[PDB]
Amino acid sequence: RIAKEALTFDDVLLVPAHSTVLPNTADLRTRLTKNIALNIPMVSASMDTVTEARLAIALAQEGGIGFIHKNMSIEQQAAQVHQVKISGGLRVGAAVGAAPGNEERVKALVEAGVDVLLIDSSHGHSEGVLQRIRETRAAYPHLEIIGGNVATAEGARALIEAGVSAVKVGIGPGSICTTRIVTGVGVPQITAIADAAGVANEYGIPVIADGGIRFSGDISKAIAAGASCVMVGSMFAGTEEAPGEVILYQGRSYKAYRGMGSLGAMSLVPEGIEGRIAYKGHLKEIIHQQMGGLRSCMGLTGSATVEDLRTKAQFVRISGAGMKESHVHDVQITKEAPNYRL
Amino acid sequence: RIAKEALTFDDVLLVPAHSTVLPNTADLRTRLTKNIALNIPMVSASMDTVTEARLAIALAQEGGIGFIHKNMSIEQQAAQVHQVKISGGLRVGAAVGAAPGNEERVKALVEAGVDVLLIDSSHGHSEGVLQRIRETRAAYPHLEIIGGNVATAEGARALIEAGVSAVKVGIGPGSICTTRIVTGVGVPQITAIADAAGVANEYGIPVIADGGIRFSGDISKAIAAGASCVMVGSMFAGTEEAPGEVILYQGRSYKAYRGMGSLGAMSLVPEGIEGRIAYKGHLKEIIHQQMGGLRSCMGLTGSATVEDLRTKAQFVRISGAGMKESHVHDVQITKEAPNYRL
Amino acid sequence: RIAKEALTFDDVLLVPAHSTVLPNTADLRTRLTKNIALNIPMVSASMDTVTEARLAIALAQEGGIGFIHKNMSIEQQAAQVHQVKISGGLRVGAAVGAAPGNEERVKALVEAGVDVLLIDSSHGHSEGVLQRIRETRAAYPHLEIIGGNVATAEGARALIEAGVSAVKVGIGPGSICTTRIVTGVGVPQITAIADAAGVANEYGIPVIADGGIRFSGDISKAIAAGASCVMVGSMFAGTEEAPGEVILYQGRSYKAYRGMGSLGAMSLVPEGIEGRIAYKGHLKEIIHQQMGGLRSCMGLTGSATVEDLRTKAQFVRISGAGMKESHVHDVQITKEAPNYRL
Amino acid sequence: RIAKEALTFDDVLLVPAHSTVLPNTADLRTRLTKNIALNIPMVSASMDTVTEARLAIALAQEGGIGFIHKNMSIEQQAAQVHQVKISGGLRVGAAVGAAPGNEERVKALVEAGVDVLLIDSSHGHSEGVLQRIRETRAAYPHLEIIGGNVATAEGARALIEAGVSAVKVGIGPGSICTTRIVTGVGVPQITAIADAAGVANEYGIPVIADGGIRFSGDISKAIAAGASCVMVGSMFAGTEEAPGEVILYQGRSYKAYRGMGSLGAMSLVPEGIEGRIAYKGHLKEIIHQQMGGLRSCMGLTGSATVEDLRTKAQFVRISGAGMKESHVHDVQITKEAPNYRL
Ligand SMILES: NC(=O)c1ccc[n+]([C@@H]2O[C@H](COP(=O)([O-])OP(=O)([O-])OC[C@H]3O[C@@H](n4cnc5c(N)[nH+]cnc54)[C@H](O)[C@@H]3O)[C@@H](O)[C@H]2O)c1
Ligand SMILES: NC(=O)c1ccc[n+]([C@@H]2O[C@H](COP(=O)([O-])OP(=O)([O-])OC[C@H]3O[C@@H](n4cnc5c(N)[nH+]cnc54)[C@H](O)[C@@H]3O)[C@@H](O)[C@H]2O)c1
Ligand SMILES: NC(=O)c1ccc[n+]([C@@H]2O[C@H](COP(=O)([O-])OP(=O)([O-])OC[C@H]3O[C@@H](n4cnc5c(N)[nH+]cnc54)[C@H](O)[C@@H]3O)[C@@H](O)[C@H]2O)c1
Ligand SMILES: NC(=O)c1ccc[n+]([C@@H]2O[C@H](COP(=O)([O-])OP(=O)([O-])OC[C@H]3O[C@@H](n4cnc5c(N)[nH+]cnc54)[C@H](O)[C@@H]3O)[C@@H](O)[C@H]2O)c1
Ligand SMILES: O=c1[nH]cnc2c1ncn2[C@@H]1O[C@H](COP(=O)(O)O)[C@@H](O)[C@H]1O
Ligand SMILES: O=c1[nH]cnc2c1ncn2[C@@H]1O[C@H](COP(=O)(O)O)[C@@H](O)[C@H]1O
Ligand SMILES: O=c1[nH]cnc2c1ncn2[C@@H]1O[C@H](COP(=O)(O)O)[C@@H](O)[C@H]1O
Ligand SMILES: O=c1[nH]cnc2c1ncn2[C@@H]1O[C@H](COP(=O)(O)O)[C@@H](O)[C@H]1O
Ligand SMILES: [K+]
Ligand SMILES: [K+]
Ligand SMILES: [K+]
Ligand SMILES: [K+]
Repeated sequence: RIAKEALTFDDVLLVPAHSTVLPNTADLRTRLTKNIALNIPMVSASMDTVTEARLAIALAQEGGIGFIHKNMSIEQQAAQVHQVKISGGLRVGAAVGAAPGNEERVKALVEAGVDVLLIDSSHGHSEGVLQRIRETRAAYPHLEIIGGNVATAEGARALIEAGVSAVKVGIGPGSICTTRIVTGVGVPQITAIADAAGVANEYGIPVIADGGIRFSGDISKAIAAGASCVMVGSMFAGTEEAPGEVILYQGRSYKAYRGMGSLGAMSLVPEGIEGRIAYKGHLKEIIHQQMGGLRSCMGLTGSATVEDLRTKAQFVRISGAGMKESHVHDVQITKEAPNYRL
Repeated sequence: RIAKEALTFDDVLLVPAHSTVLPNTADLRTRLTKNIALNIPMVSASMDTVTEARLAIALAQEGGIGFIHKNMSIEQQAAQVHQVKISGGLRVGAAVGAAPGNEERVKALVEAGVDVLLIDSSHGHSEGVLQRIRETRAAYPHLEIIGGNVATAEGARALIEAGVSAVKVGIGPGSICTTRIVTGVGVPQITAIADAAGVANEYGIPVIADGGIRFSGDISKAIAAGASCVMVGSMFAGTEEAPGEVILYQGRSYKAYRGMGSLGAMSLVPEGIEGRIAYKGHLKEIIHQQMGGLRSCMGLTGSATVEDLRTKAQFVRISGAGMKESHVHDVQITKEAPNYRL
Repeated sequence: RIAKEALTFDDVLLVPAHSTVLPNTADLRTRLTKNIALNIPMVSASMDTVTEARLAIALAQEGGIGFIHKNMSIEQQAAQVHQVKISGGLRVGAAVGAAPGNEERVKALVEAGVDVLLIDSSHGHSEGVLQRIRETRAAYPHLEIIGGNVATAEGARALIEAGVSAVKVGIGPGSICTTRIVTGVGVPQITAIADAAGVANEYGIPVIADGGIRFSGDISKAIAAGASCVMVGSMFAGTEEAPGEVILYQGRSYKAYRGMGSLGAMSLVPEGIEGRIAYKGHLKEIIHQQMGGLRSCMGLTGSATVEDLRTKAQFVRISGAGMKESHVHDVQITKEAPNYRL
Repeated sequence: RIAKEALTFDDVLLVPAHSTVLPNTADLRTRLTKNIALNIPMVSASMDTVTEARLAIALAQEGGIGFIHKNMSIEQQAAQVHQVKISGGLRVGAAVGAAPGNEERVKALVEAGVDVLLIDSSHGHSEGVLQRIRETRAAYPHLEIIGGNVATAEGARALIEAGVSAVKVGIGPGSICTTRIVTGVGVPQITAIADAAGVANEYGIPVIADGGIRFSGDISKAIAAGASCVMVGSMFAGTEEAPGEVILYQGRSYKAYRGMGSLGAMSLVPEGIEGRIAYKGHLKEIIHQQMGGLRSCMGLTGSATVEDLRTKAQFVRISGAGMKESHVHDVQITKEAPNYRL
């Protein structure tokens, strides 16, 4: 009944190794799905405070892909997909529910030229969800389909066998998620990525690490645990291109950020809250900061490619003291850096 | 892929043992490099807010050695080395980059009478860095050369085999460093010292523990894990002899302290920040405090020599509760001590 | 020798009156000097953290004029003046000292086409300052000269009698100034304006209210008290156009802002300090907000032009309680406004 | 029986005037007594946390005089006076009680060459204090005697009529004093000075403003109100030269500072408390800063000598808002100044 210990980002560090890679020469290309490549390993969450066309365009220009959220009419969703397609033949994705009734939406989104369809659910291992993956595969046998979310070996296998092109991993880790507290269920994200990747590696199916990314080092750790890219919410929330107006509070600027299972979003119990995230300027500058840290990791681990980081890098386990030593400590900071701040 | 647990200072304590050593009779002499001795096991970081000639002189007078930083013209660097040499034939060191183009600088510093040359890099296990160690060895076969930084057995071996006279250990532990967060890579300092020393002990090569020293007890722990001395930044920052003017803020005095990979220092992503450190008066008084604690450790472990502490002392692992018991607890402090303060 | 009570902004409120004026039909034009008009009643402080050519340009574009600070070589200051002169036909000022030896600097600035010359001093009623004004007026009979700073009727009188085209008013009210505290000398800014203006109005010489403006209401009050326009430092510090780079601190953005009598700026005791001011975006937007508050004021007072506000608006004296009532009270602010911020 | 409003420092500001005076040409000389001059207008408080021989010497060197406290044996107090007398030809004072039985102590201090004798009491208008002054004047007709403390014209009158060479002014304004709170008695320090001075000026007897000085502006105001010099306790407490050792607390340095009517000092109810004051360095440097602010004041008021400031400078009454305007406001201080500190 007690399966083992499980670990997340702040429980591990990566081991530096012999390297003939310099940061500016590391190759950040990776896979999102079996047949869709990315130039960087970053995708945006399908959240109404994160991804509509405007953010999807910016992110695609930088080499990632956005997933257009489903809190809008079918017509609006397809129009937003279309807009991204007609902006330079940029790749775009779109989410739909794992609930019956959604066939219309999927059709309109496929007709609109969507590159990758995401069946996002909080329980990718629900039979219901698997069934809707199977029917979607049968109806669209050449559509790249992302399923999840799962946190286990068996959950990944069940998704792969139902027909998905990629497995999405994460139950409960999101900055705004309260699932693990509200229900008591979830698995710490590093362990969850590795167990899922362990299985998915065998079908050549990529794993997307969704949730709980805060610092650029978490991106390196997620990928080294077996993920081919990461999906991020709070890190992109607050950018100029994210949906929503700037709000001024106590001398600062913010945009609204909320879980997709929060009361305001759902519009009988919520598994997310609503909050505010600091305004951060252009997404592009954030991506440069985040990829800067990753490139640097790849230099420190002698990882030439994302694949090298994903399959050959080592970790050590650390304690609470190890983590405090890792952050800045014993000094009063007077000038933060754009990749390290309150 | 998951190598093991790793530990830093606040995860361990040293075991008291039978002793015929009194604090005031302990012998603090040690080695910096294979052929350079120190009277105490302390060296100063090659940082623009820590070591120029003025601090290098004071520290050499107390029995350590300063490493003159490289953020100044070649001419200024050599003049600062010279100044330390003409101040009583005191020992001095100097840092250079591990980047091509630096041959000039090395030459000028050797001509200026530098005792020990430091190739400081954030990734001592980069092929590039090893190559520049090899060329420096070939060009100057009798120059004591320190290389690093590394955090592993294999990293130490690679440095020793490339020609270094000492191995420097530390990736990410520095008070002002954010490498471990920004990249996700690093190893907790105690484990890093021991793995490096494990290998280096065999070539008779000393290990320098660079970073994350906060209290005098960390010096004892670093040495007991296998280091022959420690390199310290924040502990010496703020002294009268450290570079920079005093700044008054909210009733207190400070000097600027910043990482050498911070934006202000580098003048595309930073792996340090900028901060302020409390003014602490004369370096000499700080050294007396810090060596006072070490001497006392050597009495409590029955260590006659640094070598005895480095090779025969024992540790125990402790928890978070163990560490809280170790600090002052349950009492409102009204009079701090100079070796224990906010 | 305790003539009278004296008042500043938070001591008074303006009385709403019969009006046929609307915010948008208010006429904002006014005088900076005897022979220089402005489209809006605002000038920038001659501080090295406020006005260089770039902010001078933006402010001119909007209807104001900037004063190029003197903390720079004569040639640098000249190129700055010329740079604004050639940017779209724009007016510009520059500041010099009343220190003897300033004759060469004055020449360059004049030869660079400067529209107005500020002789700025903390003590305009100083005989030495008066002489440099006489000497300057004799040498350049057609040069608009601003003299100050004064805080009295008799000091106003002395400056005008020496030849100034405008009297600048303010001793120690500045956000960053400590003169009142360190010397015990000065006059609350509304009384100082009215006293100076009583006199200068006899000569048709305009008064410039310099320092202590924080809210748009302060611009209204300063003008209703007698000034023809206001000079501001902190209100424009932190704008993109101001000199200095952005500093990230505790999750917010700032630029440095310091007094010209602070230790940093001096390189006798300092009479200012150094600080940081929230980054505010483009000056344009600050000016729009500020002037919106002044137009609403004019609409509330039946003041059609600046001159009507300056000579016919009435005031009431309030207590600390009236002031508490004037701010927001008894409610937790959740969304602030671009003209009302922490 | 509610004669009048009464004021202290933060109630007033001094009026800038026509000036041919510069800070550096200001003449700081003044009188402590009828027949004792000083080069600067500052004396030290006769407190066991402020003045012993060491601070007396430093203060004399700089142009002031210290009053040796009486919390010590008669012989100890004598050796203290003699110690200052033999240190470079320096003036010195010593304090005694108005308690009967003080005749022997007075003798020793006189025989040790004390230049001035302070009979200090919290109630100079006490008949017992008046008698001890008469008795003392009768016994030592040539001895400069300082009498006080008083807070009125009539109390000033009584002391002079008993034979004092100087009237010391202050009931309860001291940083560490609680007399006003515990007894309900006293007078705001500017009104108290002016009232006392009105009278003493009729006799050419100087007034000493004792207590409540915090900023250099307060020294200006106290002198403009009538005093010929100021007496300070907290402003010199915490200097190296003051008695007591340095206390480290919460990362800063302090010395103890306590009222002479506090429980600690008494070994009837206490009328002071005990506290700590920031360590400030060498007295010399404090005095340089303080007097720099006074010279700047003199330059602002056209006051060439102390006597011009004391008899011709004008004041305005301000509100809490004027006072808020006089300090730094609306900006986060990042570098304070040695004359303007938290
Ligand atoms: N990753 C997470 O931990 C997490 C948790 C909760 C919500 N969310 C997000 O917020 C939104 C909320 O919708 P939702 O309920 O997660 O999915 P959903 O789209 O409302 O439901 C889809 C399917 O999930 C299945 N399911 C089975 N048990 C549960 C359960 N206990 N809780 C939730 N679903 C179950 C069921 O088959 C259902 O039809 C989604 O967009 C998610 O991205 C994420
Ligand atoms: N000890 C640490 O954890 C650490 C980390 C970062 C910076 N620093 C300090 O700050 C300064 C910054 O310069 P730097 O970049 O560390 O060294 P550097 O002197 O700029 O670079 C020297 C060499 O490091 C090699 N390198 C390979 N991968 C990386 C990587 N991912 N990041 C950095 N270097 C790599 C490469 O061969 C390069 O030419 C140095 O003075 C260091 O002392 C220390
Ligand atoms: N407006 C204020 O309240 C205020 C106060 C202090 C400084 N400042 C600013 O800070 C900068 C520093 O210059 P500064 O200190 O004004 O003077 P300054 O620019 O160094 O000197 C100007 C002249 O002021 C005359 N002066 C006579 N007495 C005094 C006195 N007590 N204090 C100052 N000047 C006197 C004297 O003739 C001198 O040559 C300037 O840019 C000022 O605008 C402003
Ligand atoms: N300046 C002040 O406001 C103040 C107030 C309290 C104490 N102190 C200081 O603290 C020390 C303690 O001495 P002390 O308490 O002033 O007096 P003390 O030195 O113990 O006695 C001096 C004399 O004051 C006379 N006196 C009459 N009524 C009172 C009264 N209500 N309170 C005090 N004295 C009275 C009485 O003649 C007595 O002998 C001295 O060094 C004082 O300078 C100063
Ligand atoms: O309401 C919610 N409940 C639980 N998980 C959510 C909710 N909304 C979004 N998520 C998940 O949280 C992720 C973003 O996490 P973040 O990057 O830490 O902010 C999304 O990609 C979703 O998988
Ligand atoms: O910018 C930086 N990034 C990472 N490490 C740094 C940087 N600057 C200095 N260091 C390291 O931090 C050490 C000092 O650490 P400290 O003694 O805890 O302050 C130095 O000796 C360097 O090895
Ligand atoms: O160091 C200083 N001391 C006193 N006044 C200053 C100093 N520096 C600038 N000032 C004045 O303060 C003004 C700006 O005040 P603010 O608009 O309240 O920030 C300037 O126009 C100057 O008159
Ligand atoms: O215990 C006390 N009660 C009342 N006044 C005191 C006491 N101790 C000292 N004083 C007075 O307070 C002065 C110092 O005030 P300060 O300069 O504001 O710290 C001394 O010169 C005494 O006049
Ligand atoms: K660190
Ligand atoms: K303990
Ligand atoms: K209100
Ligand atoms: K002020």
